[PDB]
Amino acid sequence: GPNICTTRGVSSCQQCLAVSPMCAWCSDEALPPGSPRCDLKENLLKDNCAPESIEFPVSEARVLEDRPLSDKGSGDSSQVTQVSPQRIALRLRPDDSKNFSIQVRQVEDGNVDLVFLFDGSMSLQPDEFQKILDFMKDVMKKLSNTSYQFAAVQFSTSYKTEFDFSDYVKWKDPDALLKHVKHMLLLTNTFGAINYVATEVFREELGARPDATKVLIIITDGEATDSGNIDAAKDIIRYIIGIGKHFQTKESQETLHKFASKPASEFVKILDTFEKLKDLFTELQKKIRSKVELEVRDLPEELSLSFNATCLNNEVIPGLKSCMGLKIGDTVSFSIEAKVRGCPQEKEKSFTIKPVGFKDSLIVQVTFDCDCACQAQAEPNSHRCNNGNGTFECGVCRCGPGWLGSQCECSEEDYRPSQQDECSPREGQPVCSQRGECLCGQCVCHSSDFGKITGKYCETRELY
Ligand SMILES: *[C@@H]1O[C@H](CO)[C@@H](O)[C@H](O)[C@H]1NC(C)=O
Ligand SMILES: *[C@@H]1O[C@H](CO)[C@@H](O)[C@H](O)[C@H]1NC(C)=O
Ligand SMILES: [Mg+2]
Repeated sequence: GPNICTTRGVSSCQQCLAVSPMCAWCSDEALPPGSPRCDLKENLLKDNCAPESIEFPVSEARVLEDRPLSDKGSGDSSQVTQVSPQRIALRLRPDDSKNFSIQVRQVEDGNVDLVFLFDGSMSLQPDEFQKILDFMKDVMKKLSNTSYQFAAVQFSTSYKTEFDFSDYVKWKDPDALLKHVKHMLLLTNTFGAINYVATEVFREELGARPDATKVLIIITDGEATDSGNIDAAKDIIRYIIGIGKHFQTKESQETLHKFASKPASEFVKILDTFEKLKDLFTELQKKIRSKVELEVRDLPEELSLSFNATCLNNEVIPGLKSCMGLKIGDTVSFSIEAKVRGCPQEKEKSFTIKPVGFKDSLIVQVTFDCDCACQAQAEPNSHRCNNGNGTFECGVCRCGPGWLGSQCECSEEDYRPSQQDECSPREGQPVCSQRGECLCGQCVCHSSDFGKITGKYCETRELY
């Protein structure tokens, strides 16, 4: 029964491989030509393609490093393992896919680098401005003794770092860092302020931590007066907080979406008062370090990725990259299936899977199986191949220019042989008046020095 195998008329083992992860290739070389060479193992060794002449590579998943997840004792000595596993390897058939999983458990407070970017709008009464400060102060005083880090930037016409991470680290006095805040009282260059934060505030030189989560809390009082884009803030989690009379229209609220992360139902917050700032952050602080989101890094372009997530209570979520609502000690899982396209070239590739804001991350290495191991012992210009007119790799010939066939004997490109019997007019008659050979369901006429042989059946012989 012809399968997806065979039916392709494949002409080498690699093609045979490239058709499908199942299909297998024979190379007995002593096998009669009429037998197909690309089927499946338990159906191409019945036919006597001598066992072990068959090449049947299999994609496989091996686990390389497998840290256990860290129990509550979190003495950060040689770190805590918050991801298991974090390095595996994968060998792949042509366009194949194989399952594997990953577990996440937060064994730490959670490191965040938080930048307040607060408005200095001339629309602000001194009291309204003071509440924003007290808000920031109140946020930070609740977050003493945490893994938190704070920087704050006032912005108006200008952008000024009022104190950065390193300053918060060595002082830890929200009142003495912000006692210096003088009110800018100019317009609202939100685009510039955001770019300024993304490049100048989030600097390792200024106490910023690399792996720590990048969160931005933008507190504005009106629509931005500048233009542009916030491309550089791409990787910063951006909360935007519009306040006051200028966000009554649902229209005016939409302009804050460009600045804030997505979804905007989560990251855009509108208030009408300034008294709601106290009760605001209390509600927002919970979902900050609640959820884990998977970061995919240095990923190959030819790698299909489908997903499958387990979260709170054995819940099956197919394709989820983030289980939310979590608390320290809680474990989750993710089922991943990785498909590839074609057989690419480097055959060794490293890419990283990380949860956002973590040092630990699943780095998976991947090689690709594609070429049959029988491509060595290739024997170019093989005698079994019309003698030097083709290369006999793996029990089979594939040919040089012009020549074609089993061995490269059908030099004349004359379509597929179809029924062999084409070489003779009727059942009993021998093939082509016995002065030719039937090649690819066609007759090449015998060459003698006495006469030249013509005609579809080599019948006609003109001589000299
Ligand atoms: C901070 O927490 C540590 C232990 O968690 C405690 O020893 C210390 O007194 C606390 N100090 C403040 C200011 O919260
Ligand atoms: C998700 O997982 C199920 C089994 O858990 C599997 O059958 C399915 O193919 C997976 N879906 C995707 C899109 O990876
Ligand atoms: Mg304003």
